[PDB]
Amino acid sequence: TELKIGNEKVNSTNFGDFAEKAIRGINHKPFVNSKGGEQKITTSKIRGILELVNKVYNRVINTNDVELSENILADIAYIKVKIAYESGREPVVKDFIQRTAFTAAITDVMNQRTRESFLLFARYVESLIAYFKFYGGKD
Amino acid sequence: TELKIGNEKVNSTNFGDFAEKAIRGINHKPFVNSKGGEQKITTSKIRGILELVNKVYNRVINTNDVELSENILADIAYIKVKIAYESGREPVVKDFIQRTAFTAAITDVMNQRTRESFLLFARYVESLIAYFKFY
Amino acid sequence: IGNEKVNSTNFGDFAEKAIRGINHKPFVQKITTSKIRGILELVNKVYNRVINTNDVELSENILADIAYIKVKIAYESGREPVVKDFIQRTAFTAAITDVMNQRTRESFLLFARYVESLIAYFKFY
Amino acid sequence: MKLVIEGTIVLKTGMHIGGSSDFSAIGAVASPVVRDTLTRLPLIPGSSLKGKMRYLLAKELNNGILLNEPNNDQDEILRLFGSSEKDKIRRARLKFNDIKLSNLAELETFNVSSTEVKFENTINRKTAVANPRQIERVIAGSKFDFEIFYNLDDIKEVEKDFENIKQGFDLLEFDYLGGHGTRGSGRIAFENLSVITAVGNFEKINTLNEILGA
Amino acid sequence: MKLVIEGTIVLKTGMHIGGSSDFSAIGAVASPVVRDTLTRLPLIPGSSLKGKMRYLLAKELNNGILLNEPNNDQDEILRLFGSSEKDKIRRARLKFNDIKLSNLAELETFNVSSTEVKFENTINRKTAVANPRQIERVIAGSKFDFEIFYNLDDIKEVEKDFENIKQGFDLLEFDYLGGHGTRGSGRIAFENLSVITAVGNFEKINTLNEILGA
Amino acid sequence: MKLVIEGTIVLKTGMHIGGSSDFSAIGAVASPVVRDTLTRLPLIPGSSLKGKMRYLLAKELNNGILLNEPNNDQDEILRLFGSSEKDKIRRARLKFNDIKLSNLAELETFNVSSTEVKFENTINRKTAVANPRQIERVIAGSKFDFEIFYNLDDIKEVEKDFENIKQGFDLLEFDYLGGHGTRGSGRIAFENLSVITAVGNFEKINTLNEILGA
RNA sequence: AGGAGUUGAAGCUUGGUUCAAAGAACGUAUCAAG
RNA sequence: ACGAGAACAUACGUUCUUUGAACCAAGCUUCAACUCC
Repeated sequence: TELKIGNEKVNSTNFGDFAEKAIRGINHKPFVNSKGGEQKITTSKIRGILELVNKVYNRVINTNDVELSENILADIAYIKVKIAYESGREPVVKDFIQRTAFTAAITDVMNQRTRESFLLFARYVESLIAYFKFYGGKD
Repeated sequence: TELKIGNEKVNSTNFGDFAEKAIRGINHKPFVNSKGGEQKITTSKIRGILELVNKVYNRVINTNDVELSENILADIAYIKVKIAYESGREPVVKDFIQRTAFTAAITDVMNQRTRESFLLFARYVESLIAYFKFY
Repeated sequence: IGNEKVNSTNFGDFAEKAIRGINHKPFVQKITTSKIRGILELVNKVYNRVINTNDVELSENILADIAYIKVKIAYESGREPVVKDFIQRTAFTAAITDVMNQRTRESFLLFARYVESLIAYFKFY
Repeated sequence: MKLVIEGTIVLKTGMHIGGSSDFSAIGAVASPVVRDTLTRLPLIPGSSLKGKMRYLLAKELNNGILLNEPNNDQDEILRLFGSSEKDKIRRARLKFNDIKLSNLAELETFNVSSTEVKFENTINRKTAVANPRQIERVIAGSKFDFEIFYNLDDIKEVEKDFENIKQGFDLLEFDYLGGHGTRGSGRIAFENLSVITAVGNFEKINTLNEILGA
Repeated sequence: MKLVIEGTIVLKTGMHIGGSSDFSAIGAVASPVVRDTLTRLPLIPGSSLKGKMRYLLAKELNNGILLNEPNNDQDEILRLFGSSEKDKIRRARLKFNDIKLSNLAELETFNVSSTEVKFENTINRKTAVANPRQIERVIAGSKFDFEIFYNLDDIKEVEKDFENIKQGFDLLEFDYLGGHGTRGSGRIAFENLSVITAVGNFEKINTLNEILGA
Repeated sequence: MKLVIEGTIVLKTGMHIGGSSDFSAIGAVASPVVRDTLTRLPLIPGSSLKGKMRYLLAKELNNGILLNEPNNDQDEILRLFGSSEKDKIRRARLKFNDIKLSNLAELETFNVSSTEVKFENTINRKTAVANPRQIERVIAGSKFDFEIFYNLDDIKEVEKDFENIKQGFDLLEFDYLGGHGTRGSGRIAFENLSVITAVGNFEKINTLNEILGA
């Protein structure tokens, strides 16, 4: 019922606030792609991350037990694999994943293998996408 | 569900962590090429191994049955042969296969001829190359 | 899909067993990596034309091809004694004669995968 | 005497019935299907089946068009599906029930969940841009064992009532049951229909059973 | 009466439709083809067929170009494919269905899977670096036996409705059905086209079957 | 109202195109040719032809240099091949198709197979040790009967668009079609070009065969 | 008189784009009011 | 020999109508069937 990120814990009172602080920390200090200019992650990549979360979120919300089943946890571990893959490809994705700390969140979801932990993670990522579109949208 | 490597097991909640430990074993003590120099395996060799698995993966995730067919498992045996051949090509590929124990996993798949064992093996290979590219 | 005790699955295992049988207690000068590749090249030259065919039976020209590579490996065995021990400890000519008495495309692909596994596991050890 | 109309609804396509119109998430399935929230098993409400049966059956009677209020259309429809007019009220003989999915065991043997997500979009034809759309749908081949209680008010009307009920069941086979039906969803097929008594025994149950089970 | 528009859709090219709802590998297909998830048999959604047919038919009718919403077509298209404009709402005469792959035995007779992977790439125009993608795609020569229900409401308009339906099929023969169509996929054709009654008989059923069987 | 651009691509050289999911034997061909996977007989993808035509038109139009993203080409190219910029999506008036081999009977007359394994290597110039490869390459003198659906939008631009289409047909004569074409492959010849209506009758269609099939 | 040795090597494994829009939001009957 | 007795908040009513998961994109780039005796 309380997910650990760094030295400060996040629960269902702070994930919107933590994701807002993380997104607004991505702005005012963006990532530089070893050239002169800055470069931030685009809409399509973070919608890929959100789609990866939603592929499990569409199944978890219709489940019964408070502890997740093994095929759900298989897909959570494979999400961790996919995020680690796509971050190693492009360094702008690695910066977004490390700063809006994602891998630590999904590992601590995998430790406490409960339904409420994964819902906390999913609403955290949903708020993260929400605040990215809220700040400086290009639509 | 179950896939053995040595006396140490990898299952479908867990393959990312052994992919971590396997690649971080390839790093921090890399291959020596019968010289004083260092050498690590290139991207194209391991991802040719990935495309070797994904020629089978596209016909397994598309299917229904809980037991693998004979055509599919024949191509699994072909994957094992191609592993042996491209191990024989280069010594760096041989030690990559020996440390990140791939022959053990593919023989586990050939022993338990179930659909989910090969799917776990595909998860493990994709995670191996994911943590190769992440470092 | 039987094809003389070696299935569509255990072909590489049989080849690994055969090469490991070669590697300890070998013939006298062990076999090199050029004649065995010549065998590989002739059988895969037949294999390209075979696998781009359309149907599940074999043409007359394909049976001519396996017959002529039989007489070619007969000639090459007649050259050296080490390749005689290689083809003897393998069921190679047995596989060719089974392709003669079976005439099925999947048996040819199984034999081609068997000799490819012979190349691969000779290279591995 | 009260009779029970026992059978099975078999889905030929999606059947997206029901849902809270609240927000679900941002990038996830929107408008989920209705479920029995103790089990969270996908559900056919009896209201949907009753309303669609009444619409089709009252369109086949009053031959052709049905341009009227549902409280007064046709006397057979009125005695089959209830009434609420001021000086003219009679009870419904049919009691529909909330139908739950029954073959979840067979769906677990196929290693598939009981529901899926269909992805849709539209193309705004002036700008030719897309507008995506996720809807939850029950999978095809899902079975729904249903029970409808028939209140046998009068012996002289029961054969015409099950003639009309078989008529409405035949009409639903060529129509959809709920949701986006003209977009390839909702197609059902009734099977294994039978009528059995609640208490005691009915004497002429056979004429009912094989005007309905044929 | 209701009529059933029976026929089949034969593929001349790939026809990649849809998006799962499935996880992806990192060396395999991105955007896999949509499937009937109980059988893992490839499927044409009825929404896709209805939308493409409606767009092409309401492009031919309204001679030239269409730039408006679906509610602003002419009365033939509104009465054929439904409408939702505020007061002049029209129930759809056509009910499409999800179309499963229908000739799987005749695909397995030639010893091939029901779908294929088609390798693509794109090159960056300034750096010449490739960017490969793999799309799952149905194999050509896959047949799709469909059926569409027609709602016979006005007997003096059924001639023009089936003229428009045959017009829409003949336009959709010269256009793709879904997905990557301009880049060489989706080209279909319509065969085995006929119309049958649901229950009963329509009097001029031959003038409808002749206007579709040509 | 569509036009169909019937034609025939005649191979002068090899034209190895595509990636297969075939397992490659190690004494055999690696990276084989793309095939029409029902029979898996040789195939020209429509995406490859569209990509080369858009590239060679976007060189000759905007004469010479090309370093921009494909949505920033000239107006002729976007209105002929399509767009994805947010403000102005252009629906492509062209529709390419996968072109299967047609003259296999003509090849069986000559008693040759439809494709051929070509032997190449690479000499490392330091120690002169080679590095062989085999590529599966279609034989020369093989025909490919194709048809591209021109979607007529307005008759004020159809003359200019077929002049640009014949320009792109001309430009692909002097450049390859796909694969290792800078090293002697992919030389095509567009022979017996024509155009026809799908339904109806284009009144100025006799001028279109003059500017195209000549 | 032909022997050996290379049987493919390297790179990219999807990029960007819209990511639920418009409708209905309870209507009636007793109760009441007249 | 309770401001009590008797009294179903009940009857009627399809979470439904309209909507292509689309649009754009070369399986391609660089390679001598070769060297030695």
